[PDB]
Amino acid sequence: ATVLLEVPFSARGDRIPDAVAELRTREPIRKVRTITGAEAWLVSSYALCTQVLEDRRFSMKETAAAGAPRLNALTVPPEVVNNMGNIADAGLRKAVMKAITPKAPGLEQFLRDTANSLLDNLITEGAPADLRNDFADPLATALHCKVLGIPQEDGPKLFRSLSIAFMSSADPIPAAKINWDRDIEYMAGILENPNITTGLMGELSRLRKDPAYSHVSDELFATIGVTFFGAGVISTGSFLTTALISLIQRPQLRNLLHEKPELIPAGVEELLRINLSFADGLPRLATADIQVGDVLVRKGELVLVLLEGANFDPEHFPNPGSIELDRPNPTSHLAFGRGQHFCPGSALGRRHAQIGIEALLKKMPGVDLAVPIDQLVWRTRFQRRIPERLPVLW
Ligand code: HEM
Ligand SMILES: Nc1ccc2nccc(-n3cncn3)c2c1
Ligand SMILES: Nc1ccc2nccc(-n3cncn3)c2c1
Repeated sequence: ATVLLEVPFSARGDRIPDAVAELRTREPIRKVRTITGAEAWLVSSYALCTQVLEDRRFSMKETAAAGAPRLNALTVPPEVVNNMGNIADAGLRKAVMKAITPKAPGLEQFLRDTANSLLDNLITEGAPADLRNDFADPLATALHCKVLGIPQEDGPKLFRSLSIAFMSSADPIPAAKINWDRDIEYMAGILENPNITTGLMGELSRLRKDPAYSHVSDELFATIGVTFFGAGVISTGSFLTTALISLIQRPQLRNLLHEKPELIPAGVEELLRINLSFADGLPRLATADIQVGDVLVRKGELVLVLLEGANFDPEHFPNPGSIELDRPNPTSHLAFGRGQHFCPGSALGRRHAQIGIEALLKKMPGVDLAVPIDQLVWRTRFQRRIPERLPVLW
C-alpha cells in the first residue's frame, strides 16, 4: 500500500516536477492530502483551472469556515480571508485599486532609482551578492512603502513579519498572531499620523474622515494596509527572485533583453507564465455539487488550483517550458489568477519586475549564479517558493 498523494510536491522553485505533466495527462483533477491531513481535489489542466477560478460556487471566503477541510492553518483572522470583498462592500475598491497601479507620478522613477542604488551598493561591496536579500526583497519593500505612503525606514520591520505571516503550516502559528496584532497597531497609528498624506494610506486616511465612510470600521482601514503591504511585498519579491533565476539560467535571453530592453515586458510576461513562486494550489471550497472533468466535486470539499498545472499545459502553451516572446496568447496565463479574485496588483507587479530586470541587466550584464544551482536552499512550508539566498557574480 501507498499513501494518498501528498501536496505540495516540491518546494524547489527552479524546475517543475516531471510529475506535474504526468498528472495533468492521466488525471487533471485528482484527490490529494494536504499538510493538515485534509483531502482535496488538485486541478492541474488549464481548462479545469480556469473553470474552477471562473465559477464563484468555488468560494474563496468559504475556505475560512470553521470545520472545513484546510490546505493550511489561517494566519489572519477568518474575516480577512474575504479581504477584497470587505473592501468592495465598504465602497473602497475603486480607490484602493487606483492607489496600487504603477501610474502615480514619480513611482516608476522611484523604482528605477531604488533598483540602481541597491545594485551600485552590491557592485561597491564586490561579488558575490545575494539578489534576494539585498536586491529583490528590498526593492519590493521600498516599492510598497512608497505605494502605501509610509516611511521607508519602517519597511524592514514590516518585512521581517513575512517569513512567518506567509507560512503554510498544518497548525496555527503563535508568532503570526503576535506580528499581525503589532502590524495592525502600526497601521492604525499611520491612519492617525498627520505626516501620512500620500499613497494608499494617505488616501484611506482621508476617506476615513469623509461622511460617505463614517461607518467603515477602523479595523478594516488598518487591515487594508497590513494585507496589501504583506501580500504585495511577498508576491513581488518572491516573483522577481525566481524570475531572476530563470533569466540568469538563459544567457541568450539575458543577452537578448540586455541588447533590446524594449522586449523586457514580453520577457516578464513569459517569466510570469513559467513562474513557480506559488507553493500551493489556490484554495476554494465548493458551495454546491459541481462537475469538474470526470469528478463530481461535492459541497464542502476543498479544491486546489495548481497555477503551474495551467501555465505549463502544452494544450494551451505549446513548448510550455520554453520562454518565447512571440506567443499568440502571452497574457492568458494564470499567474495573477482569473475571475472574481484576479490580482488587483498585476500592473504594479509587472512594473516592479520589468524595472528591476532592466536595472540589473544594465548594471550587471555579466550576471551569473555564483554557486551551482542545486546549492540554493528552498524555503519549506511557506506560501511561496523562494531560495533563502540567491548568490550571484557578474
Ligand atoms: C508578481 C506579483 C504578484 C503575483 C504573482 C500575484 C498573484 C496573485 C494571484 C494568483 C491572486 C489570486 C488569488 C486567488 O484567486 O486565490 C492574487 C490576488 C490578490 N493580489 Fe496579487 N500578486 C502579485 C502582486 C500583488 C501586489 C503588488 C498586490 C498589492 C499591492 C497584490 C494584491 C492582491 C490582492 C489584494 C489579491 C486578492 C484579490 C481578491 O481576493 O479579489 N498582489 N495575486
Ligand atoms: N499573519 C499575517 C501577518 C501579516 C500579514 N500581512 C499581509 C498578509 C498576510 N497574510 C494573508 N494571508 C496570509 N498572510 C499576513 C498574515
Ligand atoms: N497577492 C496575493 C496573492 C494571493 C492572495 N490570496 C489570497 C488573498 C490575498 N490577498 C488579499 N488581500 C491581500 N492579499 C492574496 C494576495
